[PDB]
Amino acid sequence: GRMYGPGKGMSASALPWRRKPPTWLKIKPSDVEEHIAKLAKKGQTPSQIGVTLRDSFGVPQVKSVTGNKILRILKLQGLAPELPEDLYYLIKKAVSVRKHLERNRKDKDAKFRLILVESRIHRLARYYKRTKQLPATWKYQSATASALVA
Amino acid sequence: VRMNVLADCLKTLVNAEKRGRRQVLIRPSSKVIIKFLQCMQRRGYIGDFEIVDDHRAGKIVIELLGRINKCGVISPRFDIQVDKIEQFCSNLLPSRQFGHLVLTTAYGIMDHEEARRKHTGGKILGYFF
Amino acid sequence: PTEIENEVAKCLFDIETSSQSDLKGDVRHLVISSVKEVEVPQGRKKAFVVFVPHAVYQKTVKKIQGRLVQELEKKLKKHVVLVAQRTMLPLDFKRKGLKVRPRSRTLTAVQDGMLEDIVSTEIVGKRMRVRVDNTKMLKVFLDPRDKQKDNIEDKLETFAAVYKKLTNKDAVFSFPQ
Amino acid sequence: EIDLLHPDPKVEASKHKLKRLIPNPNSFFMDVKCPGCLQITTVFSHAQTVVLCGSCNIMLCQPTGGKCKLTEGCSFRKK
Amino acid sequence: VQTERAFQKQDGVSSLGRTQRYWKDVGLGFQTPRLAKESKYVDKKCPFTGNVSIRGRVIKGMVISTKMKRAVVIRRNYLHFVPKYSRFEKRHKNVTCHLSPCFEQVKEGDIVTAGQCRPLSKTIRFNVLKVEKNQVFGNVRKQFRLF
RNA sequence: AAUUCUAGCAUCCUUCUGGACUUUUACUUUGAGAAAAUUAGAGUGUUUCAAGCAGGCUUGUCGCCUUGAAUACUCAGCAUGGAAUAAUAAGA
RNA sequence: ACUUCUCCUGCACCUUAUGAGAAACCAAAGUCUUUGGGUUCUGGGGGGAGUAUGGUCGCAAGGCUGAAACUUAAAGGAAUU
Repeated sequence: GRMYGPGKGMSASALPWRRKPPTWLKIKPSDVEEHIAKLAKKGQTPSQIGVTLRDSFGVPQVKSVTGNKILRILKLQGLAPELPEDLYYLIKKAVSVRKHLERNRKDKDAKFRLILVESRIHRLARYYKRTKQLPATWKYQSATASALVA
Repeated sequence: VRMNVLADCLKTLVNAEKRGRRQVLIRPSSKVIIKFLQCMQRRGYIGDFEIVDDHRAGKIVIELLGRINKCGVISPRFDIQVDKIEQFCSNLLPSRQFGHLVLTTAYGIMDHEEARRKHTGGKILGYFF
Repeated sequence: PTEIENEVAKCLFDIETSSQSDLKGDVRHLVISSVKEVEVPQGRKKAFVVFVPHAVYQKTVKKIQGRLVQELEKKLKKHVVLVAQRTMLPLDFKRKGLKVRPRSRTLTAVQDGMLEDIVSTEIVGKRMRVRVDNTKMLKVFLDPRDKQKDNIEDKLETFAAVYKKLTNKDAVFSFPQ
Repeated sequence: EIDLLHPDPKVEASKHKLKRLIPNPNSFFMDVKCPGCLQITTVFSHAQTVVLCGSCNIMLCQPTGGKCKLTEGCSFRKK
Repeated sequence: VQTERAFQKQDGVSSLGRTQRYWKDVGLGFQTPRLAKESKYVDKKCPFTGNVSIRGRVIKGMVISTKMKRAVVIRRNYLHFVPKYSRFEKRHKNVTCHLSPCFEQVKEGDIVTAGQCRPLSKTIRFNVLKVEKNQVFGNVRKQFRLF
């Protein structure tokens, strides 16, 4: 039932049975890895690469074509982000709400939602420190959060 | 969310037993369930079952007969000490003659009848009768 | 050695010189490791199983696969099915060093690597049965499209024999209606 | 009276994605032919972005809820 | 090095040996570390360097602070059975414990094995034998490991 | 032939002549050591019995039964066989 | 926009149960003597009493926590005439 809301939604991508598809496809393992390193250099997140691939170009999935996932390829090349994308987009959301909330102080609903996103940042950071995807002793501060994004 | 995989499937089984279905599917399937269903199948409580190999946990579809009155599960998985297998089934099973406790042991998953003669206790898993 | 490995090795440099030979040049890269004389029950002919070094079997030899199998079938009679030598790794593994034991090397992944390789069509779906006798009859539903060669219907029997000789496990194939 | 092992093609087509016996996607890919260019482009059925041509950008399809609309008379062949 | 008011000297080495260093082999299947032999530190209370037998028990556990000088404190964790309810219960005891300066960089939340010896001060009975580096994240006293 | 346990062969260690390695425990099994009295309990007509630890044969005398008074029971700790289950470790 | 049909996600509704309940009723109050999926909080006849005293929050009004002596054979629930 999600997490924070009461909503209980079943919507998801359901991946196919066969692997290394498709028979119709060709190109190469090598040429796809060049395209990913090109678009990462353009400045584009691991989610946004695989959207750009399956939409315009071929490849349904990169894990089908190459052995590796997209973030595995970026981290091998050394064109990976500093912090992971889900933690990035939660912090950027929290900074956006703090601009709104210190303009409009009487908005109680915005004050409620800022607790929920910043609570999620703290617990999701505690994951990423355990897996060593973040430097040790890395912590969220609402003073220094805005410069940390961009 | 979904702590015991075996605990869901035996409730799914025993419901659709009492309704009186010919066959039922269960989900998400495991290595423990196929071994638990295997030691029902020896004693003659269910027929055949397939286990579809979807690229996931998988689905187990069992043919069944009108034979199980009930099967259940003992969470928490208590420890028992060969002395105390007799004390459990006096409390738990409907009679001394028929029924089975079933309990994981370092010589594989097995019934309490097999656990007596091999002479090793373990952790209790469930039961059926 | 052995006798059958020489017989299969004799056939390969005949495939080189066949006036033109479409795939003769390509094979030179190809090399063979070992064989196994497997006979299907009530089999019309014994079917040779040819093992392949893994490096050779990747980019170098699986590019065609199908064309090569039909040539050795008409040349040598019999049937033939062509697989990679996967090393395996025993559970004790930690002894004698090593740490990760990557799961490509483990026993489930090797035996899955057999099936993809032996049928050679691909598999639409895979399913296993557990009988009241208590023997696990596996099933491997091949794709109904592209049935192609009549031999596939005859060769559908011998995969049960080939799978049983390697892994000691019962497998039944067939095509879904 | 029931067959969970061998379900019908008609009924399992109607069901949701994940509730089927083997789950697989009801989306697909398309070789699209825009009117001016002789070139062809491999385009996903549900496209979230406005897809441009192989040279001098026309426009193949605009994104919607589910399946993207294709721009005027232009043919498409499923893979 | 001579920090203190009295002359710190290693007993075992005589005044004739003034180059020579004494090092004990503690036994019980525990190897002598190399930094005991090579370095020039004293320690009276070290197993490997000075007069103290190790004898009786051996205790593994998690280090929870290293603040006081030449000594640590090691959180042991264990389950306690409660026979009515047929069910376990997480308890702990903080054993305070000596350690020797052969072991460089003993971080908080490290694993450490420690043998019993004669009472060196009031709180400490045990002396260290061997350490292992591992990271622990957040609080150390939360971290339950049974050993 | 069922029911136990165990060696091989499908590519399975070795340093030696039983122990070293297999991440670590829990768990279970067998074993050690743990006072008796009490408690259960073997044997025995205290006249029965609660008890008690005695007795029983026999004109034989260095009396005999090479006389009995068994045995179990007593979380944590020490040790050990083991393929599951569950923690935990890691990620040449 | 409307018609026909399928899919999930909502607030509900009708019908029915060899499912449950003391009954009223209930797709949950079902799968519970054929008793163990995970977990938080609360209750132990009726008064005395949400009172007394102590604590703590409050500008106050009061909130949260919260007894005893003595008292009593019935209080209480759902249906029937």
